[PDB]
Amino acid sequence: ASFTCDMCRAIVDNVEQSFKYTEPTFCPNPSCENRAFWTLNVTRSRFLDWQKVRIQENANEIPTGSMPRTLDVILRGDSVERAKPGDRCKFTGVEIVVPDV
Amino acid sequence: SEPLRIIWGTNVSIQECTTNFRNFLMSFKYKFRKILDEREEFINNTTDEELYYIKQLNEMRELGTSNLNLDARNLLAYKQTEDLYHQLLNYPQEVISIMDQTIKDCMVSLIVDNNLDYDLDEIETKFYKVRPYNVGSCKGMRELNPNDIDKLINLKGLVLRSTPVIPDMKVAFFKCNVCDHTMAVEIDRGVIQEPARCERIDCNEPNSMSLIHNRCSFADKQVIKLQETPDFVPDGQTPHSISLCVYDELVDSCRAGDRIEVTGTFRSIPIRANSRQRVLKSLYKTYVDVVHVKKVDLAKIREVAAREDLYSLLARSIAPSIYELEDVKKGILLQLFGGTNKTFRYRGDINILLCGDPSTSKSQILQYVHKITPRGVYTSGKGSSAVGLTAYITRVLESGALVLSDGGVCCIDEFDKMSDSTRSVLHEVMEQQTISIAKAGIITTLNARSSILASANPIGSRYNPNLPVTENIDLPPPLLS
Amino acid sequence: ALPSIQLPVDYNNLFNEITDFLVTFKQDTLSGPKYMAMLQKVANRELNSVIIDLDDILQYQNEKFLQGTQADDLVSAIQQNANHFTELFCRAIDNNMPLPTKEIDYKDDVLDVILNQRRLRNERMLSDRELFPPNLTRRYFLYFKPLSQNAISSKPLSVRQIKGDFLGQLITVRGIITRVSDVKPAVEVIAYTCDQCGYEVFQEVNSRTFTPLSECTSEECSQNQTKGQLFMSTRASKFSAFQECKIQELSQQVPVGHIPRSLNIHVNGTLVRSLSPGDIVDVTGIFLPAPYTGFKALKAGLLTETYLEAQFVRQHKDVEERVMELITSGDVYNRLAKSIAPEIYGNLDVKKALLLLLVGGVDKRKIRGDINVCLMGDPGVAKSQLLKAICKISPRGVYTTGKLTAAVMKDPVTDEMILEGGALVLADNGICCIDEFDKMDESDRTAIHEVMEQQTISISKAGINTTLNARTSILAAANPLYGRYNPRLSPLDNINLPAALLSRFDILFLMLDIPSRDDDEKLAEHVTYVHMHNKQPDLDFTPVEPSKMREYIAYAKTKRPVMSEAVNDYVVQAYIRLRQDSKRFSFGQATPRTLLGIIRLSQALAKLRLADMVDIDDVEEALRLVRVSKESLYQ
Ligand SMILES: Nc1ncnc2c1ncn2[C@@H]1O[C@H](COP(=O)(O)OP(=O)(O)O)[C@@H](O)[C@H]1O
Ligand SMILES: [Zn+2]
Ligand SMILES: [Zn+2]
Ligand SMILES: [Zn+2]
Repeated sequence: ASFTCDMCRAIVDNVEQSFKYTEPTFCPNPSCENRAFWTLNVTRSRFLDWQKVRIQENANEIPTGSMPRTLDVILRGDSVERAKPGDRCKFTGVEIVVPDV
Repeated sequence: SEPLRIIWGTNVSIQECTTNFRNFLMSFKYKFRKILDEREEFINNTTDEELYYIKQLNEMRELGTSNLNLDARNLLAYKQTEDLYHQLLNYPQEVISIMDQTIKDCMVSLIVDNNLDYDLDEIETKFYKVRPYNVGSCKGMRELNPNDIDKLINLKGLVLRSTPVIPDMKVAFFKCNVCDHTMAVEIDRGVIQEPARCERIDCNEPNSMSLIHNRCSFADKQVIKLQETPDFVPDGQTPHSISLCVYDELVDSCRAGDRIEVTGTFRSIPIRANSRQRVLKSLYKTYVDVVHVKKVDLAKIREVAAREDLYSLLARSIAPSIYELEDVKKGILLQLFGGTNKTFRYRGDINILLCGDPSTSKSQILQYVHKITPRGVYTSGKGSSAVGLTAYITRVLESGALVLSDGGVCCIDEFDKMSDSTRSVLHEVMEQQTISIAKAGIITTLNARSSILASANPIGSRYNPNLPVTENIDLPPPLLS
Repeated sequence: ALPSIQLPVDYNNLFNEITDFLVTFKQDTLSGPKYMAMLQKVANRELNSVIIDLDDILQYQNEKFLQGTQADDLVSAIQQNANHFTELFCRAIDNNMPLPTKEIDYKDDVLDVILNQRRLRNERMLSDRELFPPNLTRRYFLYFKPLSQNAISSKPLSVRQIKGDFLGQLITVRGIITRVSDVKPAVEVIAYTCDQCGYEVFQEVNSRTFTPLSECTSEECSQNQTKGQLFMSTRASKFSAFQECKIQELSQQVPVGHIPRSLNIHVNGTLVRSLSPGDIVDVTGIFLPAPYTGFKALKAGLLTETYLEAQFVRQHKDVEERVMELITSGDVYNRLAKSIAPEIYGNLDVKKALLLLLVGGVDKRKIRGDINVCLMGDPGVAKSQLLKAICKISPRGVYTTGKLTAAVMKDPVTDEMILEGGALVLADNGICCIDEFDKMDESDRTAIHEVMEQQTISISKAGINTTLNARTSILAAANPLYGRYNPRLSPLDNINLPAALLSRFDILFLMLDIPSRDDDEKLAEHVTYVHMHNKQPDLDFTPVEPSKMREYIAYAKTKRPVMSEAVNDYVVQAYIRLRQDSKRFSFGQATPRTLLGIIRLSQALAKLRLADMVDIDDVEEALRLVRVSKESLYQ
């Protein structure tokens, strides 16, 4: 992400958003003392594809009288739209934990 | 002169407790328990001279597990921990930590005492937890009172539902934004001991702290809605439900619908009235923090494999109550054995339809084949119809017994009450041995591979053998073929 | 801002009256002060419930009037404002607390050790080289009992008669408790510990909500002004067993054209769990309002709810010598048949079957021991009167209509669905009487097989699958689709019932509305003879005794007789005879399930004669009743 200061039009770029949309705090211009009110640069910022597919365990491994447990799986970059719903499929990657945004 | 430690408000020493349990677990042999359980007249001394717990702790370091099942009645047995038994009935959360630290110290002392060549890293890496059971009389859910707050109880019940695994932090991982110092802090009672600055003196920048969520270390927490068992309920009210919180290794130890005797401390936490406010309601949420969960060769095959009389033996073993219809039980028996799954695919299972009167015993046979089989589901034709027996979209995809019983028997009672959609589903159940649906954007092709046993009902009276019986049966001839 | 007024009630003189009444009063009318003995039992941990009786206070002030002095009308001051007087009586008890006379068991009490360390703190800090709230040390729960037979608390009131002027006063209500919640702990004193100074603080709770303390307010903690964080401890906190239930106005108290209102009853302490759903009770309690906190109190304004803090709860509801008196009376079968439901005439065998429904059969370690009976009769022959009557003799039974089933419903006190028991749940170990068995739902048409076969209610709703307990004997009432009974109509075709239901089921009784002149007269003067005089008529026979059956049938359930082998051989021969009759229009044949039913009838009459063996003539009269059922199948 890239942002511009609303006071002196200074540019802060490569802001990384882990799980929530974040804005820079300290203006890099030492003359300016801005802390809030940063405007996003849509063109300059770099974006990636996102897909959230929801999976459950297969009927072979479901035990007697249990509702199937669910899991959210994030596909980013080239792997978007690779998995269609209702297919037996294997995802290899990272187990992550997400906070309440 | 030595600043000793006391359990809060109890006047109970740490050092006395942690030496009493240590000398107990070194020096408890089972013959003293045999004295104090009044089983002196049935002693087997060769199992009693050896150390009862030192052998178990030597087995735990070899098997690789780090959980010790312990019964508290031995604390009544050995004298020095006798008052410690009352601690288990009074102050559980402290003394349980004292036992598990004593267990880890006993692994350390057992490795360094006999000079066994074992690495200390594998001993000290694993977390040892004590799992006490059989501490006292079983308590009722109705008889639970607020005098049991911060006490250790037993409960008997059944699992209604099981939540998915809940993450709980164990060490919070923090990073400085101006110097990349990665440090770790301890979570205590749900509040993070957040530093105001780095531990490094070089930057010491205030307010630079950030929480890295995925690099924190976690542990498991699962909440189980325990329901009172129907044998001990009063006749006037429904069985009540309680929250039952398992942690770490005990998560997913409890399945759904099983009867369990669970051991844990009874705690009450304040529920928060507003999400962003500190105001707590006067009513308190009660939950049982669980420390233990208690449930509820091939030569024997070869010796009946060599007999020539195994046919009538297994034919009377399946249904001893019903004397006649030995062809029926041998047909059901050959359905339990079945063909092999062939691929290059043809189904190997045989299919049996019982046409008979409801007063003639057939649902007893269906109950017996349900109990005999390893995999198999008994269901009722009047109970489930339409697309209930196959996969149906609910809430996820909750699928029926035709795919959940792979290679097993699906026993359908009152088979005459199948709807037309269910006949159409069953047509590809028998022929294609595979169900397939396309609903809500979900296409699924699920392998059925199931052996079906159906029992049908003729309409009204019993039917004469002069005119053929198949036209009386309401089922379509594509199913009969 | 807060102007002051004067009231003609002195709290200091009333407190002196209470603390003199506690040490003065003694009850010698029954044949040392008894309340001092009760407080001694509190100090010896014998009892946890202290009940102050207002009749004792009225007799005490009457005794003061006999001495010549005058009291300050203490019982009227209790009845006007009992909430402040509860704490006043608690402080009067704490001022007159007796010394313990037995072993203290000091290791169990943590609060004694905490207060010992705090007194050590107080003597050490003030050496110079209230400390605790009174509700923390209270181990007794105080209750009030209203005066009777001596006055507003004495008079029982309906829920609708309770008005806004009755807030703050000790009232008495009559009502049926609809919903009883689970026993939940409610706090009264919260203990916080300071991690730096090592001190404590106690915060009292007298509201539905409370806020926690963040920083310690200790003298040592604030003298050096370290900012120690307070930690809540549930170990030293003071708790109480709180339960909220809903009481409903009785339908006789409801005026014509109105809907009954519900009131909240909160029980605390040792009075918890005595309240039961579906129980008509008298509740004497302090009628207090329930205020909100924060935004709800700001938006709703002066409009405030109310509740009831219950103080006393009253239930509205040799035997062997009476059993022997019934034996020496003679003809227990005919007397117990004709005594049950005295508004009908005749029909003796089906009435004996209605008795034997309540008697029941024996179980085996499993085979069900329940008898089930149906009235497969014409309309207008008093079905629902028999169903209501057979509900009224046998307890733990409910009248139900098939227009039935058990289901957990939403909109409970919690957001989740509560497992509210249906008609089959509350009729367990008892009788369920299902009317209009022809006019009933398909879901119930599934459910009756699991009721008769496995005796459970298996409900899977909202991701919750449970099996509720229904060990229930079934009475059925089924009119046919056409009212008239004809030989041109088949029985199974006329009743339109499925064959599997009757295959499971034992005994159908078909009584018909056949016009006979003498029979219509003998029914007609009886039917109008209940209309001549007040309530029940004269029975022109051995009279009814409605209280007497409910213990005799309990004893009949208590014996559980076991029968011999030659009688079993006769049963085998009779079963062979009925299969030969099944070879011989009603299609309904003898089944092994009907043989089990015949067995159930056999030990039912073994239960009634209090006998250890089943008699042979008893067996042939049971098969005669089977022949009566066959005659019912014909007509
Ligand atoms: N002793 C009696 N014998 C026959 N019928 C009676 C007697 N006493 C009252 N009844 C009538 O029986 C009726 C009960 O009807 P009910 O049998 O419930 O109808 P249905 O069979 O259609 O449900 C009452 O309305 C009452 O008038
Ligand atoms: Zn700027
Ligand atoms: Zn830093
Ligand atoms: Zn402090």
